[PDB]
Amino acid sequence: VDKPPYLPRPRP
Amino acid sequence: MKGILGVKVGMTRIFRDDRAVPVTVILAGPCPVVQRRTPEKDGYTAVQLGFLPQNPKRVNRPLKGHFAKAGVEPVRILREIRDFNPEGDTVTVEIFKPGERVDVTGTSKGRGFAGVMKRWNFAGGPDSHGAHKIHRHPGSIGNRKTPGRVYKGKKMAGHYGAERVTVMNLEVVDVIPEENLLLVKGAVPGPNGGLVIVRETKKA
Amino acid sequence: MKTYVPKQVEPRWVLIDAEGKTLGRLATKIATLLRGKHRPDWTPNVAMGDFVVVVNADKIRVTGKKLEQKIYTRYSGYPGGLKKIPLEKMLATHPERVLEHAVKGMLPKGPLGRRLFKRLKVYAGPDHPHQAQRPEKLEV
Amino acid sequence: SRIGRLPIPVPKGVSVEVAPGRVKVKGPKGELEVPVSPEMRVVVEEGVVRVERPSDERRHKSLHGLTRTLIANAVKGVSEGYSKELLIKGIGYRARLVGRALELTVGFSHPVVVEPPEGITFEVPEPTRVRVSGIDKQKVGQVAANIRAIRKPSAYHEKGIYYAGEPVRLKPGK
Amino acid sequence: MKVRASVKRICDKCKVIRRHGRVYVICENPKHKQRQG
RNA sequence: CGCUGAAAGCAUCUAAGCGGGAAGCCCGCCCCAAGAUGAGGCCUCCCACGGCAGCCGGUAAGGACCCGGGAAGACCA
RNA sequence: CGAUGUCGGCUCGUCGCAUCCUGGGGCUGAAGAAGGUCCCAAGGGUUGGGCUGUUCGCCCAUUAAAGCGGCACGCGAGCUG
RNA sequence: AAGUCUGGGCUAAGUGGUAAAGGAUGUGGCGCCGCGAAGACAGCCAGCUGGUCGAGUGGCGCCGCGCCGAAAAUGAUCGGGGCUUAAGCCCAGCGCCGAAGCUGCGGGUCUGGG
Ligand SMILES: [Mg+2]
Ligand SMILES: [Mg+2]
Ligand SMILES: [Mg+2]
Ligand SMILES: [Mg+2]
Ligand SMILES: [Mg+2]
Ligand SMILES: [Mg+2]
Ligand SMILES: [Mg+2]
Ligand SMILES: [Mg+2]
Ligand SMILES: [Mg+2]
Ligand SMILES: [Mg+2]
Ligand SMILES: [Mg+2]
Ligand SMILES: [Mg+2]
Ligand SMILES: [Mg+2]
Ligand SMILES: [Mg+2]
Ligand SMILES: [Mg+2]
Ligand SMILES: [Mg+2]
Ligand SMILES: [Mg+2]
Ligand SMILES: [Mg+2]
Ligand SMILES: [Mg+2]
Ligand SMILES: [Mg+2]
Ligand SMILES: [Mg+2]
Ligand SMILES: [Mg+2]
Ligand SMILES: [Mg+2]
Ligand SMILES: [Mg+2]
Ligand SMILES: [Mg+2]
Ligand SMILES: [Mg+2]
Ligand SMILES: [Mg+2]
Ligand SMILES: [Mg+2]
Ligand SMILES: [Mg+2]
Ligand SMILES: [Mg+2]
Ligand SMILES: [Mg+2]
Ligand SMILES: [Mg+2]
Ligand SMILES: [Mg+2]
Ligand SMILES: [Mg+2]
Ligand SMILES: [Mg+2]
Ligand SMILES: [Mg+2]
Ligand SMILES: [Mg+2]
Ligand SMILES: [Mg+2]
Ligand SMILES: [Mg+2]
Ligand SMILES: [Mg+2]
Ligand SMILES: [Mg+2]
Ligand SMILES: [Mg+2]
Ligand SMILES: [Mg+2]
Ligand SMILES: [Mg+2]
Ligand SMILES: [Mg+2]
Ligand SMILES: [Mg+2]
Ligand SMILES: [Mg+2]
Ligand SMILES: [Mg+2]
Ligand SMILES: [Mg+2]
Ligand SMILES: [Mg+2]
Ligand SMILES: [Mg+2]
Ligand SMILES: [Mg+2]
Ligand SMILES: [Mg+2]
Ligand SMILES: [Mg+2]
Ligand SMILES: [Mg+2]
Ligand SMILES: [Mg+2]
Ligand SMILES: [Mg+2]
Ligand SMILES: [Mg+2]
Ligand SMILES: [Mg+2]
Ligand SMILES: [Mg+2]
Ligand SMILES: [Mg+2]
Ligand SMILES: [Mg+2]
Ligand SMILES: [Mg+2]
Ligand SMILES: [Mg+2]
Ligand SMILES: [Mg+2]
Ligand SMILES: [Mg+2]
Ligand SMILES: [Mg+2]
Ligand SMILES: [Mg+2]
Ligand SMILES: [Mg+2]
Ligand SMILES: [Mg+2]
Ligand SMILES: [Mg+2]
Ligand SMILES: [Mg+2]
Ligand SMILES: [Mg+2]
Ligand SMILES: [Mg+2]
Ligand SMILES: [Mg+2]
Ligand SMILES: [Mg+2]
Ligand SMILES: [Mg+2]
Ligand SMILES: [Mg+2]
Ligand SMILES: [Mg+2]
Ligand SMILES: [Mg+2]
Ligand SMILES: [Mg+2]
Ligand SMILES: [Mg+2]
Ligand SMILES: [Mg+2]
Ligand SMILES: [Mg+2]
Ligand SMILES: [Mg+2]
Ligand SMILES: [Mg+2]
Ligand SMILES: [Mg+2]
Ligand SMILES: [Mg+2]
Ligand SMILES: [Mg+2]
Ligand SMILES: [Mg+2]
Ligand SMILES: [Mg+2]
Ligand SMILES: [Mg+2]
Ligand SMILES: [Mg+2]
Ligand SMILES: [Mg+2]
Ligand SMILES: [Mg+2]
Ligand SMILES: [Mg+2]
Ligand SMILES: [Mg+2]
Ligand SMILES: [Mg+2]
Ligand SMILES: [Mg+2]
Ligand SMILES: [Mg+2]
Ligand SMILES: [Mg+2]
Ligand SMILES: [Mg+2]
Ligand SMILES: [Mg+2]
Ligand SMILES: [Mg+2]
Ligand SMILES: [Mg+2]
Ligand SMILES: [Mg+2]
Ligand SMILES: [Mg+2]
Ligand SMILES: [Mg+2]
Ligand SMILES: [Mg+2]
Ligand SMILES: [Mg+2]
Ligand SMILES: [Mg+2]
Ligand SMILES: [Mg+2]
Ligand SMILES: [Mg+2]
Ligand SMILES: [Mg+2]
Ligand SMILES: [Mg+2]
Ligand SMILES: [Mg+2]
Ligand SMILES: [Mg+2]
Ligand SMILES: [Mg+2]
Ligand SMILES: [Mg+2]
Ligand SMILES: [Mg+2]
Ligand SMILES: [Mg+2]
Ligand SMILES: [Mg+2]
Ligand SMILES: [Mg+2]
Ligand SMILES: [Mg+2]
Ligand SMILES: [Mg+2]
Ligand SMILES: [Mg+2]
Ligand SMILES: [Mg+2]
Ligand SMILES: [Mg+2]
Ligand SMILES: [Mg+2]
Ligand SMILES: [Mg+2]
Ligand SMILES: [Mg+2]
Ligand SMILES: [Mg+2]
Ligand SMILES: [Zn+2]
Repeated sequence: VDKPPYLPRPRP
Repeated sequence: MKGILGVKVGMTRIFRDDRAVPVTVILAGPCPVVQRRTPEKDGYTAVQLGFLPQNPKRVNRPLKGHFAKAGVEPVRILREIRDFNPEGDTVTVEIFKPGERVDVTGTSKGRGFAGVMKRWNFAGGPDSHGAHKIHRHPGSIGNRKTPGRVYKGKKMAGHYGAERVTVMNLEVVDVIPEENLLLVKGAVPGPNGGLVIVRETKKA
Repeated sequence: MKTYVPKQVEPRWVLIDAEGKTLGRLATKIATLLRGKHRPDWTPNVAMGDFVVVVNADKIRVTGKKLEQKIYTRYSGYPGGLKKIPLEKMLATHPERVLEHAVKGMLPKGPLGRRLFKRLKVYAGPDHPHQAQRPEKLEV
Repeated sequence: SRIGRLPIPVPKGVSVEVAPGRVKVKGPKGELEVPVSPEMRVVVEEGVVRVERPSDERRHKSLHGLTRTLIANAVKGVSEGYSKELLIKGIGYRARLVGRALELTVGFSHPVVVEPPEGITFEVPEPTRVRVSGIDKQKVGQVAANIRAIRKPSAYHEKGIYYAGEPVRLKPGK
Repeated sequence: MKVRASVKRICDKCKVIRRHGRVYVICENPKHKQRQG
């Protein structure tokens, strides 16, 4: 279940 | 089977054996038979009933013809009852006595474009805790790449009501033949003034 | 010289008693008649085969346990909408559908194939309404 | 070692008419038709019916014995007729006739009423013995079975509806 | 009824019957009843 | 779970045949539905117009436009 | 890798059946009632709360029951964060 | 597109058209023993021998083809229809269909020889 994210969130 | 055409007039309660019983009053009689469907001729059995008198100044020639072959004053509404073949050429509320159970058909009230909450009793969204412009929205409507589409029949916003509804097994509480009235216990679809059909019930 | 191509001709009407015949093996022949491949001037891109009338389609015959075990299927587009109907029941309710489905599957797919299927007239019971066209009895 | 080729004694006077795929057996107690494989040949000899098969392969041997007994049972049917007896063990448990019909009182909250089908006759001697009798052997066996089912033999007590000449095997309770 | 891949005679009164495409073992002792599956 | 019953003289619910047996399956209830192009059916109405399976002109039975509205409705219907 | 947004919750379901309940069964070391165990069955049903981000799990009070899985560990151009 | 082609056999599961240990009076074919007209096996009458019954009967193994074992998620299906002395499987044939392979005819270009 809890696995590390492979993408970050965002920006501009 | 037996049935009659009628208009829903309104609701009340009466008292019976020290009980209040909610009733809908239906003006059912009187309904002239204006055609019979026969198996030799039509492939099935039924009676075309007429209901409510019409200004002949409004009835066109093809319709006038139809009435005439049956020798019937022009009537506003024409509707069939299936597998019903009355001895007489006029059907009145007297085909029902109190205690009988009936099925009533009407046109439900129309809510026009109905949201998913009113229509299908969806839960909608939260009203605080971050909810973003989704308070009455339906949520997910599917999965992902498998199946990658939305099912036929998915409950969704859209028009609601103004549709044929039949509620079943209503007690006939009284009948007042001198005034063509039927008293049915409980609730009947549609607005006051709406056309309804009262048939003998199919429940046992 | 270029290959002969026929001008339009009068189509032949034709009668077949399905009684006691084996579903698939009859189906095969009806399709041929339908495509018109029995005709030396056969042309693949026009309808020039026969009209085929079949009677006694309820008395089609079938080998093995296909009465109980052959399943006809229909998908409605809705969730859970796959209906399954056994041969036995199809015969008990719409017996001409049995032979109709069979022939239809052995006709080409596409606009022409669909026209050809319309030229198939199948009937349960021994009578048919096309005495007007006076179809020619076929032994198949 | 064989049933089909053993010949069928026919009492005087029952008649046996042969047709393709059936034989009809009339007698003092009525008629009965026996559907029979077209592969088998039934033979009407003096005072006797025989059945013959056309090969010695599996299906044919199997049909052979079957058909001989099938017809033997029909013969005995219209002559002597058939019957089965039911014993009714259990304290509250009793039976009686109501017209043609059978009324079982076997410990339910109600009594059960069995209607005799066509060709079947109910008889109650004691109120604890029932006789199902008819000319059709498999029909008599059926109805009898039917009656017994209304209250099968308990496993623990000598109680319920029994076949006459049915053993009373029981198992202990605590 | 016991339902197993290996249906076998359990006592000398056991009998291996075959009905309706399935191998059964019927017997006087109700415990020995078997259906293959 | 049976009845009758061979192969296999016995036995066997099975190989011929026949029973019983689920909230499940088919029908039954409610709703949609002939674009069901396989386009169904019945009742009634008009009618056989003028000019060179096509074109043009005026009508029939009917329909639409417009308007007063409507527990019908986003417009449309 | 010139981007296939990643746990959990919410919302909305839909499917499988190795069936949690309800229906039908066989055996029981099945007296009755109540259980065990296997078979048939996917129609419907499958509660509210305390703790933790939790999935899970423990616990409280109930229940016929408080099923287990798939759908990109279903669902962020639906929401949360 | 071309055989509902011919002849012999097997399979009854739609096996063919999705799998294993293992299980089984499925079916066909082989083979080997045991018992039996000095009366066997099965039933009906006893105590492993008697009595009528008058034929076979019981066990072991091998081969072909089938049966079970066989539960997973959107709607099914051997590609489909449909197929059962086959339109399935094994053995043996004759014929046809079938590619831009081969041939016929015509042409181009390069290379080699005239
Ligand atoms: Mg009718
Ligand atoms: Mg009718
Ligand atoms: Mg009808
Ligand atoms: Mg009627
Ligand atoms: Mg609103
Ligand atoms: Mg609302
Ligand atoms: Mg609502
Ligand atoms: Mg609510
Ligand atoms: Mg809510
Ligand atoms: Mg809310
Ligand atoms: Mg909420
Ligand atoms: Mg925000
Ligand atoms: Mg807000
Ligand atoms: Mg898709
Ligand atoms: Mg829809
Ligand atoms: Mg909707
Ligand atoms: Mg509407
Ligand atoms: Mg209705
Ligand atoms: Mg009530
Ligand atoms: Mg009630
Ligand atoms: Mg009163
Ligand atoms: Mg109406
Ligand atoms: Mg055939
Ligand atoms: Mg044929
Ligand atoms: Mg031909
Ligand atoms: Mg046949
Ligand atoms: Mg069959
Ligand atoms: Mg779907
Ligand atoms: Mg459905
Ligand atoms: Mg499914
Ligand atoms: Mg469906
Ligand atoms: Mg047919
Ligand atoms: Mg013989
Ligand atoms: Mg017996
Ligand atoms: Mg019995
Ligand atoms: Mg029974
Ligand atoms: Mg008995
Ligand atoms: Mg004890
Ligand atoms: Mg076991
Ligand atoms: Mg088991
Ligand atoms: Mg074992
Ligand atoms: Mg042993
Ligand atoms: Mg069965
Ligand atoms: Mg036994
Ligand atoms: Mg028996
Ligand atoms: Mg016997
Ligand atoms: Mg016998
Ligand atoms: Mg059978
Ligand atoms: Mg068989
Ligand atoms: Mg049955
Ligand atoms: Mg219920
Ligand atoms: Mg309608
Ligand atoms: Mg239409
Ligand atoms: Mg319609
Ligand atoms: Mg269509
Ligand atoms: Mg048409
Ligand atoms: Mg029409
Ligand atoms: Mg019609
Ligand atoms: Mg009319
Ligand atoms: Mg005119
Ligand atoms: Mg004129
Ligand atoms: Mg003109
Ligand atoms: Mg002119
Ligand atoms: Mg006008
Ligand atoms: Mg409105
Ligand atoms: Mg308006
Ligand atoms: Mg407008
Ligand atoms: Mg990448
Ligand atoms: Mg991008
Ligand atoms: Mg992108
Ligand atoms: Mg929550
Ligand atoms: Mg939430
Ligand atoms: Mg919430
Ligand atoms: Mg799903
Ligand atoms: Mg679910
Ligand atoms: Mg599945
Ligand atoms: Mg399924
Ligand atoms: Mg299961
Ligand atoms: Mg399991
Ligand atoms: Mg388990
Ligand atoms: Mg249960
Ligand atoms: Mg239960
Ligand atoms: Mg149980
Ligand atoms: Mg106990
Ligand atoms: Mg108990
Ligand atoms: Mg106890
Ligand atoms: Mg176990
Ligand atoms: Mg149990
Ligand atoms: Mg368990
Ligand atoms: Mg279920
Ligand atoms: Mg589920
Ligand atoms: Mg909760
Ligand atoms: Mg909770
Ligand atoms: Mg707190
Ligand atoms: Mg919590
Ligand atoms: Mg907390
Ligand atoms: Mg938690
Ligand atoms: Mg934890
Ligand atoms: Mg309980
Ligand atoms: Mg909980
Ligand atoms: Mg789940
Ligand atoms: Mg789920
Ligand atoms: Mg995963
Ligand atoms: Mg999950
Ligand atoms: Mg996810
Ligand atoms: Mg996603
Ligand atoms: Mg987001
Ligand atoms: Mg998220
Ligand atoms: Mg997304
Ligand atoms: Mg997206
Ligand atoms: Mg949303
Ligand atoms: Mg944070
Ligand atoms: Mg051939
Ligand atoms: Mg099978
Ligand atoms: Mg298959
Ligand atoms: Mg298979
Ligand atoms: Mg291995
Ligand atoms: Mg193997
Ligand atoms: Mg063995
Ligand atoms: Mg063998
Ligand atoms: Mg073998
Ligand atoms: Mg002996
Ligand atoms: Mg001795
Ligand atoms: Mg299988
Ligand atoms: Mg299953
Ligand atoms: Mg192919
Ligand atoms: Mg051959
Ligand atoms: Mg070529
Ligand atoms: Mg070349
Ligand atoms: Mg050349
Ligand atoms: Mg070169
Ligand atoms: Mg040179
Ligand atoms: Zn045993």
